[PDB]
Amino acid sequence: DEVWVVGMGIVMSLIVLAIVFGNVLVITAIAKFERLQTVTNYFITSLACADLVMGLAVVPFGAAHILMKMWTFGNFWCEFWTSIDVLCVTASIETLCVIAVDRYFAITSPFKYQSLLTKNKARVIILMVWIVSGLTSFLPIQMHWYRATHQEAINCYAEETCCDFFTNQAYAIASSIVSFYVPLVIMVFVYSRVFQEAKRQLNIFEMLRIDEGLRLKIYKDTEGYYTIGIGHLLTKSPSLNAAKSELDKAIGRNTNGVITKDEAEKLFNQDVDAAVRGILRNAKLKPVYDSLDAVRRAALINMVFQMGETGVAGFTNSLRMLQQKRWDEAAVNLAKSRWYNQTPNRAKRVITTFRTGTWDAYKFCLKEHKALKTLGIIMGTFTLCWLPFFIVNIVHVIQDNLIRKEVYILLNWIGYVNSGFNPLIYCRSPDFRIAFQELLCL
Ligand SMILES: CC(C)CCC[C@@H](C)[C@H]1CC[C@H]2[C@@H]3CC=C4C[C@@H](O)CC[C@]4(C)[C@H]3CC[C@]12C
Ligand SMILES: CC(C)CCC[C@@H](C)[C@H]1CC[C@H]2[C@@H]3CC=C4C[C@@H](O)CC[C@]4(C)[C@H]3CC[C@]12C
Ligand SMILES: CC(C)CCC[C@@H](C)[C@H]1CC[C@H]2[C@@H]3CC=C4C[C@@H](O)CC[C@]4(C)[C@H]3CC[C@]12C
Ligand SMILES: OC[C@H]1O[C@H](O[C@H]2[C@H](O)[C@@H](O)[C@H](O)O[C@@H]2CO)[C@H](O)[C@@H](O)[C@@H]1O
Ligand SMILES: CC(C)NC[C@H](O)COc1cccc2[nH]c3ccccc3c12
Ligand SMILES: *C(=O)CCCCCCCCCCCCCCC
Repeated sequence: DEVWVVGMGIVMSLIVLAIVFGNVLVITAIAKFERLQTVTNYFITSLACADLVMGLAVVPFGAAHILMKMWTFGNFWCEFWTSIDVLCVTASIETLCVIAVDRYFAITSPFKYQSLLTKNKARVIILMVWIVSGLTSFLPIQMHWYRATHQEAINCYAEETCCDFFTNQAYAIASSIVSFYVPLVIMVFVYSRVFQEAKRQLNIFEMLRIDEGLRLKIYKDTEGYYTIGIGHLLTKSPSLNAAKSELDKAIGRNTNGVITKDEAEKLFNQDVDAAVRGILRNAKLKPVYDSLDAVRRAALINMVFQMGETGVAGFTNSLRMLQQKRWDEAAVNLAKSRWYNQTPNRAKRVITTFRTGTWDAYKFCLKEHKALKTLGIIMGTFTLCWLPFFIVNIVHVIQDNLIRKEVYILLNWIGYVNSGFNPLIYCRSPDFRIAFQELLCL
């Protein structure tokens, strides 16, 4: 009975420590490491502050209120505490929604992924998020617009040891729509469009960038030959200066061995052009290529990049099956090669691409697309943690008392606890993971 309290107390204490520790760690990492000082990370910091305030100002007193079974901090702080609670939750979803809109413009911009905002404009957007969240959280609570007019509530308001958030229905509806449902619907809609855009960037360049790798500096390939970019061969000569000469002549400037990503892409589109002409001159590949759709043609080119036309022309049975659209059987045969034996992962992705005729095997391979999934995970987690709570606010406007007080409280704590997850979700990033382990003396 009572020993349960201590044990429940220690648990809630660890929840508070978890929220404060992890969010402190996120703030410190972005504030300390110049590498992590990006526009997105400024909004993340804003998100981390809302969760930090939840962990220090909201969760500790909510815990105490439950364990003591009464409010001991008085009416002033009950109303203040209540205001911070609503503020932090409102600012969180408003920020998440700003991240979605920012990522949408970043990913659709011709200067792709750079936010259209400067660091200073981002601070103003953040400041404006906290002002708007305050205007929508503190005003109604401090102006007493939220309060119900029935006696049980009136008693609780006057009662210094009672801190139950009894509200009128109009507030229950209006506040929950404006603070939560509006920015949630926008976030979800806009960030689903971010994924569609991200998916739509997948193409042969990205495919070979994932499968072969883009190298900005001259390197020796497996045969010892000087190569650059996505396996672009410069010369078979052992003279480096001979490679550099060919590189400069190809790129159109003094490179000194180093090229930009966009120049690697220029060379790659030429190599692709060359591969296709070669395929169309090869009696055994031409019929196959001719019959394939655009995505499977990228598959074939991918293989020609890796093994040359001859190597690929030797897949006589697989080529015939591909020509007939017998995809699974083609895949059975292709999986039985020295190719799949040597580069299984790459082969897996190309064969699967021959199976589906979509780019699905290349989803979330690129660091930037992985980063977009991380953000999507932050958003989805927040949604799943708070949605039940906010559904019950509206359900109680329709028919009150349908769901027990203890269930409603538990759904609120699922919301609270969410303030501890984002720091763990950021361990998906290699940059945060590196940042953290430095900060924790590893
Ligand atoms: C009243 C309660 C909530 C206060 C407890 C706050 C705790 C979580 C604080 C107090 C001291 C803090 C640590 C002090 C120093 C460092 C080293 C730093 O480079 C990374 C963060 C880290 C490891 C801090 C993490 C958060 C920390 C442990
Ligand atoms: C509001 C009360 C009850 C709880 C304590 C509030 C604390 C957690 C808030 C108030 C002001 C906040 C700071 C405001 C500005 C910055 C600059 C930024 O580059 C790193 C975070 C940092 C340094 C914030 C850390 C958290 C902070 C100190
Ligand atoms: C009334 C009390 C309890 C509410 C707490 C409000 C605090 C936490 C709010 C008010 C203004 C907010 C800051 C406004 C602007 C920035 C700039 C950005 O680069 C980091 C976050 C940061 C620094 C915000 C963090 C949270 C913040 C400090
Ligand atoms: O065979 C056509 C392409 O070959 C090179 O790129 C290859 C490279 O030969 C090989 O060592 C490596 O395993 O794969 C890369 C591409 O994945 C050429 O220099 C390309 O320009 C040719 O199109
Ligand atoms: C213990 C209680 C006070 N906790 C409040 C929730 O954590 C967060 O609640 C909200 C956040 C944002 C907007 C909101 N509108 C509401 C209407 C009724 C109840 C809560 C909210 C609410
Ligand atoms: C390496 O970077 C990690 C070493 C940092 C250790 C710092 C020691 C912190 C002491 C914690 C005590 C504060 C507890 C406050 C409770 C209210």
